[PDB]
Amino acid sequence: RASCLFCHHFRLKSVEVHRYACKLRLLQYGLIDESYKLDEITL
Amino acid sequence: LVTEGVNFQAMWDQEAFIDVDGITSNDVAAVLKTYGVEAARNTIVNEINNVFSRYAISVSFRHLDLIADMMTRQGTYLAFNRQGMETSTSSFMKMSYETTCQFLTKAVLDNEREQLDSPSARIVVGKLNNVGTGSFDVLAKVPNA
Amino acid sequence: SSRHGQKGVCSRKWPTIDMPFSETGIQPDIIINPHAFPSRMTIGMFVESLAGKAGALHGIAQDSTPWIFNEDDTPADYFGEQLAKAGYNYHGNEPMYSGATGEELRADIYVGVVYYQRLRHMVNDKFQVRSTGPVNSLTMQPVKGRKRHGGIRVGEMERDALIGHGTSFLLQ
Amino acid sequence: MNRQPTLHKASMMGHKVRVLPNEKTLRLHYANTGAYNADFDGDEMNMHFPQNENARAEALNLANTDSQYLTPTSGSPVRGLIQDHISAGVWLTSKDSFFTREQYQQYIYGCIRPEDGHTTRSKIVTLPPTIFKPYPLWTGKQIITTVLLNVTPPDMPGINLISKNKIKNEYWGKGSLENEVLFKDGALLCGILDKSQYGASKYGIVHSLHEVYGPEVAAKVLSVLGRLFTNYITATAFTCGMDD
Amino acid sequence: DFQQHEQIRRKTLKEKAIPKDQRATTPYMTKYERARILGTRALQISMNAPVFVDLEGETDPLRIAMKELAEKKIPLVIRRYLPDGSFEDWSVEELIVD
Amino acid sequence: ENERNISRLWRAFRTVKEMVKDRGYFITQEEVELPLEDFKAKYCDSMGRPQRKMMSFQANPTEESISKFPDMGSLWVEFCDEPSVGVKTMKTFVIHIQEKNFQTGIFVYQNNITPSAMKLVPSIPPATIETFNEAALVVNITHHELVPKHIRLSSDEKRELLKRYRLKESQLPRIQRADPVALYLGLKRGEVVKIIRKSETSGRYASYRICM
Amino acid sequence: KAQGRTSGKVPIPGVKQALEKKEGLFRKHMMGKRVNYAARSVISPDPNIETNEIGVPPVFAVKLTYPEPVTAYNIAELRQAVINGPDKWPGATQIQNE
Amino acid sequence: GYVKGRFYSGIKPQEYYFHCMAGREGLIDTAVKTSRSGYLQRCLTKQLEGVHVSYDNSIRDADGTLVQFMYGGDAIDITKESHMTQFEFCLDNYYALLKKYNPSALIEHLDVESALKYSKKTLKYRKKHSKEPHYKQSVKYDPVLAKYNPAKYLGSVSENFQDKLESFLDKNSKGVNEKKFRALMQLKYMRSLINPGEAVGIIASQSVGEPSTQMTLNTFHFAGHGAANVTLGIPRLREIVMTASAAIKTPQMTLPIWNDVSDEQADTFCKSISKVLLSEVIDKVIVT
Amino acid sequence: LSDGRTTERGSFTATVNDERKKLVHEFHKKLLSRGKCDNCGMFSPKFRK
RNA sequence: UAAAUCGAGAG
DNA sequence: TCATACGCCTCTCTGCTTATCGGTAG
DNA sequence: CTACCGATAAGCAGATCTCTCGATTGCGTATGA
Ligand SMILES: [Mg+2]
Ligand SMILES: [Zn+2]
Repeated sequence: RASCLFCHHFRLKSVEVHRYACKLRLLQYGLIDESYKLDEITL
Repeated sequence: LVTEGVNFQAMWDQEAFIDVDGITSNDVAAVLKTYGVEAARNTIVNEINNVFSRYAISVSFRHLDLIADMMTRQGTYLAFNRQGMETSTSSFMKMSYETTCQFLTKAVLDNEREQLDSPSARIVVGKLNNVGTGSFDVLAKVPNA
Repeated sequence: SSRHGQKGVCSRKWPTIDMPFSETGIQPDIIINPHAFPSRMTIGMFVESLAGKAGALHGIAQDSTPWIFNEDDTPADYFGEQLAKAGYNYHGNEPMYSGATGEELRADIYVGVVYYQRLRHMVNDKFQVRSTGPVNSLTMQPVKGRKRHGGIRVGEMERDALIGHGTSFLLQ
Repeated sequence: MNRQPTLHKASMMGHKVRVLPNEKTLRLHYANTGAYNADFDGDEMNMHFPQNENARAEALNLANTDSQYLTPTSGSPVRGLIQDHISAGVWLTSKDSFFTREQYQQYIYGCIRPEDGHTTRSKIVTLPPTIFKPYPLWTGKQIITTVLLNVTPPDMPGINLISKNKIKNEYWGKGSLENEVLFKDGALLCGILDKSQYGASKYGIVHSLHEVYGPEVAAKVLSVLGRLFTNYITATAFTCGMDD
Repeated sequence: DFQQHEQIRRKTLKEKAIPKDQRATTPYMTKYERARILGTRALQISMNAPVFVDLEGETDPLRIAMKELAEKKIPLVIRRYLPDGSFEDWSVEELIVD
Repeated sequence: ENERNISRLWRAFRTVKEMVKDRGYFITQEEVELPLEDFKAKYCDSMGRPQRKMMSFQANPTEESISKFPDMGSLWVEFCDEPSVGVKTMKTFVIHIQEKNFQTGIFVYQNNITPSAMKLVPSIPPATIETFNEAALVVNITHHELVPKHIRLSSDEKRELLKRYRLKESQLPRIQRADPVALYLGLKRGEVVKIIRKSETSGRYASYRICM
Repeated sequence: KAQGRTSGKVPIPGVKQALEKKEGLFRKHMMGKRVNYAARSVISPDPNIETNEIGVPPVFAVKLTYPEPVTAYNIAELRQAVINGPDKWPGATQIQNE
Repeated sequence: GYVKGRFYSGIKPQEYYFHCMAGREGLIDTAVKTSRSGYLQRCLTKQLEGVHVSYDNSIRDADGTLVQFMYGGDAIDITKESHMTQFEFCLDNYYALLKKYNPSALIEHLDVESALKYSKKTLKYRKKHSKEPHYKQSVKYDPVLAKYNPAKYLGSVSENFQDKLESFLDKNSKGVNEKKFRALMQLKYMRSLINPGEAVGIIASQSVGEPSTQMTLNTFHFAGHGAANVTLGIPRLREIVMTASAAIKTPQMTLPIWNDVSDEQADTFCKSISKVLLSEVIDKVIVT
Repeated sequence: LSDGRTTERGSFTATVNDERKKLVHEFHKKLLSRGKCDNCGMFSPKFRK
């Protein structure tokens, strides 16, 4: 449902994609505080 | 004085007539949201004990304390149902509890691996339990050469 | 059971010698524990005991339709008059001797005759025992059913209780 | 043994086995009815037979009935005699109960059978009669005292207990002190043993015996008292009638 | 081929092993431990394990094991498991009954 | 009306001072037990207006607080005069926090605050900015009977406790980041807390939660 | 999830229906199973057992068995039980070899 | 419904009708009370089947997630908590209790002095720091249970038990001395500790659910002149535990009042704080 | 990993499971939120059931 | 010997 | 005339989830 | 002006211990005899 037919990517942005990917990868190791601190890399 | 509804901020203004240091309520979610986890645990114990005062079966507070600390083990007013159950490492016990289809789908979708800790999982696999007599191991001392 | 909703299972077949005997040589055929009455409050059985005793003594039948007696015609007194005329104790008691010691009991025993009816629910229909036998096909577990020589079920409550004891090898 | 529903822990204990070659039904003592919440309303309860020594030892020590004396719900006792033994105790421990040598010795040996190991010492020891002349006369409280003194292990002082019972003083006459139960070095000196002494009543004689001499001595005391109040109830039966 | 598999498990096993000098668990032998040790010892005797305690015509392995524990000669070693996986190794001889 | 509003503002100020002291900054019994006559003599106009501009203050760590937490920084507060929250009224505060180099920032508003600040408050690391409400601090929550004594637990003590019980930060009982207790303590996530529960069957016994 | 039924006779349960409700495989065959070596009958009271035994009728005592292993001290009692056989209590029903 | 008869002398037919009606009510309530506990029991035991006391005297789920560090703050078995407050009974049976405990064999595997000194220091600290607001109690020495293992260090007891023991030894002056009695009582507290392995979760679940089987529409139905009538029984228990309802049927709070506020100047506050609807002041309406 | 805070196998506990569920559910909900694809601009029609 | 539904039910 | 194999033939509680309509940024 | 965010209202989904006996098991139909 949340996909684009043409570009064949998620209908959300491609930078939130990597944000959530990195968040899940880091939190998988039980680094909870680091997962929330990652969002501070915004600029 | 006892009211008929919960709203802590209403009487906080009226300091003259009410000693706001002892406002205890029949609610639990409001207590958790406006007074933190520990006040919620205290009110949980109080409201599960006063239900045993009327209909007097006195019960030791150790069981009530364990119940409250399990109800608030994640900092929120959890519950002993399927809505407050998914937050567990072993899904064998959840799917044994109820909604086997619901919990199995999540368990396999994220490749959740059960480490065989809960008694129900050990029973399903068929391994010696981990509580009580099975909480340790026994070694035989042999005098070889 | 009697005609007042007093169940009871025959606990033991008491031999007649060990059975307590009375002054006249009457050994009762049924013992009902007196502690039942204070909670059940089946005073109808107590009245029926002495009414039946009087009826059997005098060779008559006493009607027991509700609302014949009243406050000033108490059935206890009314049947006690007949019992006293017959020559027994006015209160329905009766001297009794233990069948083992042979000595008279401390107080006279309340003895009478009451209408007793057997019940259909037997005991052999509740019997069950299984060591080994038939098993299920898809689970390799004992079958269900008394006639099928199947086992009893140790359900969720029994499993949880077996855990609560701290017993684990019992659970296994 | 288990009496469904197994609501709490005590509804599944481990009993020892006694093979009575007479009947076709399971035979169970009266102390377990309160714990099982069972009846004798034609109740049917299961009987599992563990098959490995692990399970045997685990049921004999952890799940055995003696160790389950106090329910973990509130610490109150859950065992004890119930219905006729209580009235038998009330009658036997009163002041009117005097026994000659015959009755005293018979009542004692009817419940302190040493061949089965009920008592420790190889010889049943008795007590001097409370009356010497015109002829020896014991008392029911003396029966209780010597029963305790024979089941209580030797090389250990008797119970020093002071308690009460449900029967008020004014129901025993004037100036009576039977409402208060008193012990002194394993000897009963005052009061009667109603429900508040054996049964599901806290701070009783059997409860104190448990806490002092372990659970096995409490179980033996309960069994011995049940046997004594049964043999005594056949000699002088308790009955109710219309006159009451 | 197999050493890398074996060495990693022994290091982990030696890691969780609490040193004898710093075991801070209950010195007494708990009821569960008594039951388990008695059962396992009785099983060993039933399987013809040697016994150094004299038997006075006794036939019950559980009673034999209880006698052994009372006289304190059980050749068994407990292994108390801490929740993380650390284990301490007490012995029955140094354990206190009740 | 005006006297009631002034009393409420006063009580909020007292709660703020007490919360700073509990967090561990140098605060005396004065400016906490400030009487009404003194408050109306000091923080009042010719008619008695709140004039909340001069109610702002700084908080510096005590020597004991520095010894316990070597990295504990400074704190700043500001009470908004306007009934709402102004976008630029928060920009000035947020730039001033970094301008004066304050490690922690506490903000208080009157009724409501524009959602943009929610998106903007966690923007300047390592500085932390928190927001509170005047009507939500009329009475302190740590003074309540059910609420136990929450005391923050140091990193060395956290390591000692974890080594003693052989635990992980995740395996401790968890306390949320939105409770009025954790916000009162200013407890950064990952720090273990210590709770002194007045247990009915054990008197005083201590339990440790972790904010995560 | 099946669609289409006007009168029918019974909606056939699926695989998910075999593991979902109380009658499902989980709560009926894994959290509790029927057991071997177990009996069930009526209980009758008996103030002649020491409040820790049970009165097993001989009809039970001829069915339930325990697999006692033979050994150097159990030989006499087990030999007597075997000689008695499955009908005379105490007795043996099966002699399981090694 | 008021009947003057007695079961010994019979009852008139109207009284018999009323008695039958009451018996019918009881018979229905028996079925309801038999039906109303299973789901609560099952859910509680399913949730708590794993949590058990570990070898550190800390109860935690089979996963490892802690629930409490101390079992109730004390870690004494409930089945053995019976006679740790009966000071008179313990003093009277001192000799038998000591012979049972055998303190002679409980020294080479025990430490007494460190725990005793720490407990004494803590006790005198709280004695100095008894009367003051709770939020001001800056703890310098945590309770002795925190560091010293109560099953390894003699004298490590709860603050309630220690306070009660000291109060008893102060009030009651008894040939045995107070020191030997205190040593035996501390040994009793050590011996009455919940063993590591207890299925404490199942114990708690059963102790909360099994008594729930004995509650139904009891005599607690009050209609004297007026009351709040909050929920109770297993409906309230299900609301509290099973559902965690944030919209409970009868939410209310307790408001303590200052001791200088009498019945007057408080009744008017109650009336002012109470809700009044528009309908409660309109006598009627005349729509033309 | 270096200081022993988490073995290479990862630490799966109740709180990390909670955070996994919260983050994943919120991330899916945000996926289902909008309708225009801000990756190529060429948005696509949704599907019904 | 199955499996499902209904009635009588027992604790 | 007419039998067995195919073809279907109206009086309870808790959540969660999504649709639609108010307000605010740009 | 118009896109984004919540705030109800309706629908969706799921809940409200063991065992023994007895009884029972569909109409419609359509072509080969
Ligand atoms: Mg029953
Ligand atoms: Zn696209």
